[PDB]
Amino acid sequence: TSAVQQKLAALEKSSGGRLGVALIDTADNTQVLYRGDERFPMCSTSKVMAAAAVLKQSETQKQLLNQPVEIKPADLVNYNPIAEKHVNGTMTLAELSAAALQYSDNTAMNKLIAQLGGPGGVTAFARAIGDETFRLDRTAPTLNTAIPGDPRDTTTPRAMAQTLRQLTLGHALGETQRAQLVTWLKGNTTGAASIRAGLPTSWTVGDRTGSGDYGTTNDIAVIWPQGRAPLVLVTYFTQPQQNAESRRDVLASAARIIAEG
Ligand SMILES: *C(=O)[C@@H](NC(=O)[C@H](N)c1ccccc1)[C@@H]1N[C@@H](C(=O)O)C(C)(C)S1
Repeated sequence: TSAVQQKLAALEKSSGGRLGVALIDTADNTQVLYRGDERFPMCSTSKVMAAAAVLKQSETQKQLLNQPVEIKPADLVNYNPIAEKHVNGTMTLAELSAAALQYSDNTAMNKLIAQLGGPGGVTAFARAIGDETFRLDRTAPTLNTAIPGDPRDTTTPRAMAQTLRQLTLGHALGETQRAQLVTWLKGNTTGAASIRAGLPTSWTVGDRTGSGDYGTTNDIAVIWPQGRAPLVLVTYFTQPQQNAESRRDVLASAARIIAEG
């Protein structure tokens, strides 16, 4: 095991939880993995797959992103910071995708899922781009139960890192779609204390966070250092106590360790 893996193992030991990390350095397509093949609950990081699946649809339905979607009182769930502003009005699928990706809006996630025909349509898009690991089984917010050992709504760090690379830096999407996903991710507002907090602050970052029960605290990021090929970093973390507190600092610390090596 490398020096970076020993430092990640020590961070994990210090934290009392279970840490999964996958880095892809696209300059060499080298990988750094820590529990990279173990399953973790994705929580809201699954929003990237859902938004990208709608973007993939928009390659054929050219005006799909401007299609209005009604926001109704029954659509509201546990956390709806943007959609609650539009109850009994409408939001476009673009406005819903931005709400999901930039504010972690769970109503917006559910509208994306509905546009895809259910959670099976999100998983289908994962399989269509070569991700055999991702599975989405539930809508928001029950996809965040993060129960230890439950295979529902999980992926592995290695698989999520590979998928995030193909969506944002590869060509799993069309050029306008991929650029739109990059813009949305760069504009995320919920990640300041997660991967972003452990990285040199002249690196541009796009990321999507997630949180759930068992103190599950997740972040997935595409990172553009200046003068270097970009990297993809996935950091997943979960804890033994059902009511455990969020630990965004562990994700920052993992990113910092990765950025060193
Ligand atoms: C996705 O992770 C979403 N999580 C939830 O709705 C959870 N039920 C939850 C966990 C902890 C606190 C509140 C809700 C949304 N994304 C989260 C995130 O980006 O970390 C969230 C906490 C903003 S809600």
